[PDB]
Amino acid sequence: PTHLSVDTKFKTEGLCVDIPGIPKDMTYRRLISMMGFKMNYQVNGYPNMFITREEAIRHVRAWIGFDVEGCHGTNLPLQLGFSTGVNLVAVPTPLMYKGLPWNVVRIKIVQMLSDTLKNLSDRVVFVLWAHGFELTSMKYFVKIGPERTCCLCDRRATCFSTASDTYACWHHSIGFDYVYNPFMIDVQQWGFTGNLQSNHDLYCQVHGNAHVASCDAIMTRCLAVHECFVKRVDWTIEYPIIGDELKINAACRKVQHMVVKAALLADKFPVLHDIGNPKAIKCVPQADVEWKFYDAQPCSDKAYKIEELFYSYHSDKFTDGVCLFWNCNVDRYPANSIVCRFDTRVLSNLNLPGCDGGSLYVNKHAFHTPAFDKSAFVNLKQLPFFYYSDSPCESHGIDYVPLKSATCITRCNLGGAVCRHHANEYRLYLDAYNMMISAGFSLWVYKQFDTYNLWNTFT
Ligand SMILES: CNC(=O)c1cccc(C(=O)O)n1
Ligand SMILES: [Zn+2]
Ligand SMILES: [Zn+2]
Ligand SMILES: [Zn+2]
Repeated sequence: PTHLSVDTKFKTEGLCVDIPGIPKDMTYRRLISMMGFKMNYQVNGYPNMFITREEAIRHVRAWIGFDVEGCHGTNLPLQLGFSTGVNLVAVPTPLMYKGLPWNVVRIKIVQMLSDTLKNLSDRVVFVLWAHGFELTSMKYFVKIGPERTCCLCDRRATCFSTASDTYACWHHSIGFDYVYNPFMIDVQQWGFTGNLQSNHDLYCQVHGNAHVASCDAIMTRCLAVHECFVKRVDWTIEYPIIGDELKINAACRKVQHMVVKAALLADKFPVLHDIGNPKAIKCVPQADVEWKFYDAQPCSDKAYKIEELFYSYHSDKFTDGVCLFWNCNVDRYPANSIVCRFDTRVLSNLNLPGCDGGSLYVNKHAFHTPAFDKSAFVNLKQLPFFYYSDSPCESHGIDYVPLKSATCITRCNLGGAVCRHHANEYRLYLDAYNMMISAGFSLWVYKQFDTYNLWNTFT
């Protein structure tokens, strides 16, 4: 049990308005055949065009919602809609394109998928709410066969060209006309009552229904993300490294240690309340403070209510000292807080569109994150950049230009001239900090936080 058996039954009720007379008894084997594809009893890495929910979850970066609406069946034009927001009109002869024949439509499909997916995944997973026309339109832009590699590199092939008779991955497919060996999943097989809109609108108010194919494609992928990452959470699935994952994770650990250490030095809190990941470790192990932990897993649906986290009877006095919320998404932070909160609006290869304003942040594990909300930070202010260090000024062991900065809080800068070691550490810290901010993380702190209070820690 690794792939979806072609002999698995497929419920055809959702298909019978577009395909009247469709047999109630149907397998994937007969469905693929009805779509105009032949699998030839082939043991060459592609056992089924359709995949299991578990396989779809492992390949969430490949998800592309896809819907087809009858504009007017080989006689009428079709509107092809994708969760990228694109609508193409194919004639049989929110971006909306005029009607064109399939030979040109297929070139646009290959360009769109390659640009969307080259940095996300080695494949495409079409996420459907299958009614019939989308399945029968696939033969006009999809080719299947044995698993192949790119003609220009070692990656698996995702495109085919009829002009050159060659195969390419998403990076090398310019000029290619067929999508090759795509995967697909029909959400309608998961057991739902009622249509797409009624199921999507139960959990999301951010996507409307203009009645165009791309709106349905967006809602379909949204419902699939809600089912697989919001109401169901699996932090055991590992995802490949596709970008700056390791650097971002190291940067987050560096910034956390820096900020918490400086807040403890500047305001001398007797107690710190660490609210979040039940597996968290003291980020400033040498600090004098009474460190108290409170367990809260990442919220994937709505942000936690501070009344539930803190009230219903612990130190009990969360008002004493400082609260540390490092990626613990709450509705309204207390005024005595140090906060790291992921901004779901950020554009990156790690952050995928999510459900109800939220986003799916995929970095080693998949984390659906509730929508970023500026009102959560009304009791706090943005944490300004600063570098602090009490380590001795000594080079040990990279070219140099003297550093001049009001934000390098060191003994050497206090004395009037930043030493080489602290200039190197400052530049490294600034790089880690900028990496973390650009990845989507935002930092917030209690209003009394003032770096001017750090200078007297050098006496
Ligand atoms: C096996 N390859 C992958 O899982 C993958 C994922 C994202 C990007 C790329 C690439 O750009 O090659 N590859
Ligand atoms: Zn390639
Ligand atoms: Zn939605
Ligand atoms: Zn120094």
